[PDB]
Amino acid sequence: DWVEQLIL
Amino acid sequence: FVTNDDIEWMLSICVEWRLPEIAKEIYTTLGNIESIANFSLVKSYSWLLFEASCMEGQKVLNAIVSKDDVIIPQDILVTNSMRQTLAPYAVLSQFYDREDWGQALRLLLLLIEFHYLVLLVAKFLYPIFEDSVATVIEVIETKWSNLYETIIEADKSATLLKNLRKKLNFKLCQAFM
Amino acid sequence: RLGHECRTNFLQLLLQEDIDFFSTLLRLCNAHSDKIVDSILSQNLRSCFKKLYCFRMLNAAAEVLYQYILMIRKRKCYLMVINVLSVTLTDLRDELRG
Amino acid sequence: CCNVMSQEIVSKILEKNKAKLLELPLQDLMKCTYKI
Repeated sequence: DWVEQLIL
Repeated sequence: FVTNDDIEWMLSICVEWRLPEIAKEIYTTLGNIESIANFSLVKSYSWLLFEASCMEGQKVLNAIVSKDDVIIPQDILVTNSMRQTLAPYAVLSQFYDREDWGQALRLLLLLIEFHYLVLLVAKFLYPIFEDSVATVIEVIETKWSNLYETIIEADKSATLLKNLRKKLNFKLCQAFM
Repeated sequence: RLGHECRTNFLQLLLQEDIDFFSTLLRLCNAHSDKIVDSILSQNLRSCFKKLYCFRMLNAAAEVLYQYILMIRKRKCYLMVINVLSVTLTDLRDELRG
Repeated sequence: CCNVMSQEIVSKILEKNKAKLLELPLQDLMKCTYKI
């Protein structure tokens, strides 16, 4: 979740 | 209002009557380092983001929560926040070869999304000194004031040239591989 | 190599046999450095992988080879060219934007 | 002009194939480095 929000 | 309860009462009345513009104003009054952390309108959020990025480049409980404690996690449950969380994860990875590469990639991605940040990234790359990495370096070169220069000077304790040199070195390394 | 330099076709055949270990050795020699031999090498390399080897050795030849091959891949090439050069840059940028 | 300079360099290299030579000498940068 935290790494999906960083990629966005 | 003085207590927390007082404020919550106010808010409860703004809810009960649907006064979002009022609540927004009250809160605005409340917002006016720990206080800033508690607060985390668009411009302000952006500024907070920038500050967080600067702190990360320079580099506790709040940071962990972003990435008594359970209650805080529940309360937390935005873009600025996500970015700070990513920066924290990157630093953690750094503290912990492939991991380092993943962190560097994350950093390049963040830079692309966003001058000072770019400089910090370049500094990190120089300190570290395949195809994906090269592509990232290239994008950075393509992307490439006083505060930035000062930061560069602090780090050294010309910048563009050093960056170009580092890029050349990376390219050479990729060619050797 | 350095010994004989200080029978050219013979060396061409030897390097022909050489062509990964050979590439690594060449990279090592280039790193250490940082005529006839150079020309022979360039010719053998000219005989992704190809472009890379060519570039590594020449370190203009690189740029020429890349441009010829180009005449994701596009972006990577343009980028590599711009970094190496740092008129050409402007043209590359315009092409990538078009 | 750069092309002409490169041509002159190539011609000099062909002619070479000591002090006078050094006097005459005094990507292009890479070539010069390889020469030295």
